[PDB]
Amino acid sequence: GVDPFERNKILGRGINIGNALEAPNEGDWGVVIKDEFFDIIKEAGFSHVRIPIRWSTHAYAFPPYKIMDRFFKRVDEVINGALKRGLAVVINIHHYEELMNDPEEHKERFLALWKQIADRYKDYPETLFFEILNAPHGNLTPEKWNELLEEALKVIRSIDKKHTIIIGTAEWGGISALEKLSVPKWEKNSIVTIHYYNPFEFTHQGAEWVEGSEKWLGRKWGSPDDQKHLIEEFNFIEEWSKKNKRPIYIGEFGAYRKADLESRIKWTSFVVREMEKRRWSWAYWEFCSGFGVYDTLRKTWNKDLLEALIG
Ligand SMILES: OC[C@H]1O[C@@H](O)[C@H](O)[C@@H](O)[C@@H]1O
Repeated sequence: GVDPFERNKILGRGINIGNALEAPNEGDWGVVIKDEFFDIIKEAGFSHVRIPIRWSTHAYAFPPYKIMDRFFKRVDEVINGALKRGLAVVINIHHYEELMNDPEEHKERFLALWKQIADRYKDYPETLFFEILNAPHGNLTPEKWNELLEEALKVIRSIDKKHTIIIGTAEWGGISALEKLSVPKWEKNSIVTIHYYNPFEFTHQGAEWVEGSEKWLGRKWGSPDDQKHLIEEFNFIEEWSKKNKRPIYIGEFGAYRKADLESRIKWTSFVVREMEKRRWSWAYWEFCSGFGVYDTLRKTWNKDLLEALIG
């Protein structure tokens, strides 16, 4: 008997602390989650934090696919750590690449990973949300994603019908596969998340993990017809949601540092406003790393960028 929409506003605006737990090992990618971070975030005025987690490398590959305890223990440190500063939290299964290239083979392990996770946290504050799986793609096609997400729901609810669940989209989590999304009729406490990076060439200009991203380096943002496109996409989102009775959460959105601060502030500000206009919850892609809004070793936010994220 929970209202997801009421839960979506609880979540509100927040941010990702990535390049952390979704890396092969925490640190591998530069960021190690400090307990103090939750202070900055809170005092900073954020309602929640999203913590991407790569469980797939911290769990046995043979039945019953048990999750290794030191890691599990580490996630606990991070959960209550955010809960302290009164921040709400979103955890998920992030970068499970073998599942994206061979779903059927890893489907079993996946369902098992959630059974464990849901149980481990089934009685935690209701301000903790469960994100099924980050940006399904590859061979984990849209129609196949629908089947897998439903079974994760059955795995979760059987353990708990208290926490709101976040369901993404396929084809890398953007709007391309939105239409094709199907959340079971019986699920009544879920939120739909979309990653919005749309001006991809702009947001990912120079992303070393994206092939051919070199041809984007140097792009700028802040033009007319420019926003009309994005606006029609936000409307598409909005129309889907109104016709599907599901709240929206923009789980990720941000511009890579190689873009010029100016067009990064214009895009963020714009998209944030368009997101609040439609009353969407959302989280800026990552706190301090290569997409950062807070420079770790130098203690200082990019206040303008931050000003754009905060109301
Ligand atoms: O690859 C660019 C971005 O794609 C998103 O779908 C992932 O969630 C981010 O972690 C990643 O940085």
